Amino acid sequence: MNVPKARLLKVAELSAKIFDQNFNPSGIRTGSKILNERLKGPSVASYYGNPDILKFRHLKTLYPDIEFVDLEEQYRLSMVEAKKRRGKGAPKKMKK
Amino acid sequence: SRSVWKGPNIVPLPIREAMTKGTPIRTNARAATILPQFVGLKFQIHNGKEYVPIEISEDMVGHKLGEFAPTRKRFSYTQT
Amino acid sequence: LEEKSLHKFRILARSRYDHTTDIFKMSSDKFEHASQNARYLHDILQRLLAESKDLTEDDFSDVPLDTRHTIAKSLRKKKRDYEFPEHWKRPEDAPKKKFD
Amino acid sequence: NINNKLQHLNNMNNWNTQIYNYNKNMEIMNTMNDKLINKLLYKMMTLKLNNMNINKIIMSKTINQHSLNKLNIKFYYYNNNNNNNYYMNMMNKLMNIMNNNMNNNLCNILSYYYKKKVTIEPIKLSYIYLNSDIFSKYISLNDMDKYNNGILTNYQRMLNNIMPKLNDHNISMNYINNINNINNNKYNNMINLLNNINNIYNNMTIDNIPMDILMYKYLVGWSIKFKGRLSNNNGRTSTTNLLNGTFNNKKYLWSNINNNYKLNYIPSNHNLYNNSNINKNGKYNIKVKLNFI
Amino acid sequence: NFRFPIKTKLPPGFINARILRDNFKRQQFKENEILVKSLKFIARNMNLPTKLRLEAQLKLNALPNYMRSTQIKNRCVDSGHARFVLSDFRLCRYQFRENALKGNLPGVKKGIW
RNA sequence: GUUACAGACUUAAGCAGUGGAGCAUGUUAUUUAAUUCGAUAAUCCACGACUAACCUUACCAUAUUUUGAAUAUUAUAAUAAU
RNA sequence: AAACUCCAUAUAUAUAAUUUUAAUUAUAUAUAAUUUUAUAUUAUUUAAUAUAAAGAAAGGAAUUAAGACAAAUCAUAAUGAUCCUUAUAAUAUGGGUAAUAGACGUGCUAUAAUAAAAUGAUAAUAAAAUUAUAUAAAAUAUAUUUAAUUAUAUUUAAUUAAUAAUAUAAAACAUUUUAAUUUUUAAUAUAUUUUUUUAUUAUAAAUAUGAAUUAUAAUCUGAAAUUCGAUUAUAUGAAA
Repeated sequence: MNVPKARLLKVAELSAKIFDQNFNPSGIRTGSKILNERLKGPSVASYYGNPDILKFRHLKTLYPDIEFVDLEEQYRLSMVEAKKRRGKGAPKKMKK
Repeated sequence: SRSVWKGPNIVPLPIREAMTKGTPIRTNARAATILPQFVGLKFQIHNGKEYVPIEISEDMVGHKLGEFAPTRKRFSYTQT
Repeated sequence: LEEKSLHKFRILARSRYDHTTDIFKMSSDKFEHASQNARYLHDILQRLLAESKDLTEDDFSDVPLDTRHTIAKSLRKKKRDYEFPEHWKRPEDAPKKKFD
Repeated sequence: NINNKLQHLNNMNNWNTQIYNYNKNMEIMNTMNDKLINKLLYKMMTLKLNNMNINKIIMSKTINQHSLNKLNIKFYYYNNNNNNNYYMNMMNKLMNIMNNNMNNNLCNILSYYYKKKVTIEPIKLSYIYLNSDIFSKYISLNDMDKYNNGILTNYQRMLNNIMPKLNDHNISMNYINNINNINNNKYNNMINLLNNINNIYNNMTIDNIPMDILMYKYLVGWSIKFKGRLSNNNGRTSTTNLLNGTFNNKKYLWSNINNNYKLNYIPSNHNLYNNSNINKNGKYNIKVKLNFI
Repeated sequence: NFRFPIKTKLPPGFINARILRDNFKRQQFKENEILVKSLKFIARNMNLPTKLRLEAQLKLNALPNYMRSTQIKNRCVDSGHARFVLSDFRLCRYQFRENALKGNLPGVKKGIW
């Protein structure tokens, strides 16, 4: 490396001049670790809580004539009714 | 945040009004470099269930609020 | 680019320029639509050409061309520079064309 | 000498959700929607005609077929003279809510879920026994009481009494012989030219080849097991298997064709599924497996 | 009002209280991530004065827990499990095996090789 | 504590190890406000856990919520609108 | 059960304009062996043991039946029954899961010479795998005087993958060392061992192994390492 460091830094600055390059000769924290953070952010939103489904039921504002049956819901209702009948249902919520 | 830079830890505290009467400010947060600026008062530190009352010292500097507030109790014995 | 400017471009291009292939390659991944990225590279190359073809500030001829990146790249590259010795090549040993 | 594309199944079919996305993380999201979508579609198999009856339309698991160009989610459907003709009924109306109903239909709203062309393609069937999954389903939904206690002798018998014990050995031999004859005919025609396609294999056309080459078709042996709390008097389990016919293809035993494994764990010919339904006694799982040569 | 401080849609498919908590954090952090990044850059740039920086470091500590991703744990989208959660299928050591073996996951079967 | 075969790491070799030290672990016993819960011969014990600072988390202390995560019903009023 | 199956192996065809270059490859396909042929002893119509001779010929994986152990799971999920709805349901902050007399199981690192450590830039030599919830190369600054190595910090080249990055594989091989070891040296001379020889005087059970461990400073990540993470430098150097 028989080359003046000043010239070397000048070249680095020249690259900083050519390709939009951050020149940090000082080496002082520029927060660039954050400035360079251009990675995907709503990645979690892309999946997980992606909102766009027709929760079973949904079906009754568009297709009206058809009398559909949600089976799991019906079963649950039947179970609730059975519980009510045999005294094993559920005490009322204090409306406080 | 243990570093020469980013020093140290700012935990929002009623120190201001506390600095008046000195009211042991229930600093439940228990997670901050003992501020080296005010460095001086009295407060209780939530040890999981109870906030232990302590004041400021000539040792309590970098030491974090928690380092002075013990949580688990001491061990004991076998069966007999 | 001409000699002086050619060398200066390589000095300005730095790692982007591969001396072994003598090719200057760069990529753009900063804007939403690729069209904006394409214009970005066009401007960057035009900028480099303008600076390289003007040694008023510095010729950069004194600066030795950096090839460290390509040196490490060549280490990654796995090629066979050794071929069967020409003196070992013996046509008389090889059978002649056999007619059917 | 080669498994006709028609014979061997595609590995794509082995996967319920058929889609490939360089944007892998994205594709995970894609499949996620598929299964949840499958559930919603399923719930939409219920029917009503005024506190009269619920003609459950039996449905096969969504065979999601996603391919850039468009989406082709497909499922086989099953349900129970001079009336159904002049008036369409529920099922036909279901076909309507799918694609026939211009914009108010399903496939349409569906597009807002996959940013492509949603085309639902159901396929009707005439034999609840044709689809292993569907088989378990009907048994797990319609039957219920008919087995909740014991397996009604005739019910059991009817179950054991479906296909005429199709002789796999004989069927395999005939199929193998047919393949050899077709190959020999082509070989002879080729030799006649070896010494235009017209003569390249004349006498071979959409007749002696397209169906004789089909392999999986004959339910050689079928096994259905009622496993779970299916005993009113016995809290304990009551796994009741109904093994029928055999579970091996003799074509692979002595022919160029070799057995392939769906998902490299279950042979292609072997198809099986269990529809877990909760009985009043307790939840149960009816596993049904079909050899289907 | 709404159970969560800010009203949120409900995660499609399997819903769990732990999933709801994680989903709530995901929704909140997603929007706050930009602010989180802005203020942290502030606090960490020595090129600034201590006070402006401090003011910021402090606000962060004050920012609600939901404004964090370290708090978001990978949880099976189908079974609501946060243990042994492969992220390629966003599932779990079982729902995977199950879906993969059943064929629910296309191109995913058994490593017979 | 039975006549005779055969099989495999079953034993005899052989090599490397454990038991002996320190540490990391999982556990029992115990403590604690809590040390969540599960497995505990062979098949429990770097096992459920592919990672516990918070979150995860299930547990303890302290505050706080009560149609709440739905589905279906009863009514009043703001929002897109053919 | 076997067989088909998957990896893997031999060959053969097709593809790659040999700049995604690894054509010693990558696949799609086809064939192949659960090897065969021949003689000679034995036996009794034809199997075993030897011999040759033809071929590349050789493995692993997956699949673990019925039943039983009322084996494990109601904490993957789901569901019956039963128990609570102002609390056995939901949220925030802090704490806990990391507590320790003893005991067990499994590892790791160990106790030095048929073995450990520096060093080796015409970079000796690999497969498998990753990289749009990113990898992060060259350099550049410091720790430190050169330089290299090692660890962080500055800036992000290229690559979203047979392209570029993690990443020059390391052990082996060579040379140099190495406590006890007085097997050493270092001052002499001694000499056809010279990196060595010989004569004389000197050179009083944990080491230069071991890194448990303890202080201080520094760095990563994230609001936040305090109970409680990781890394390094200077120190410490138990046990074995």
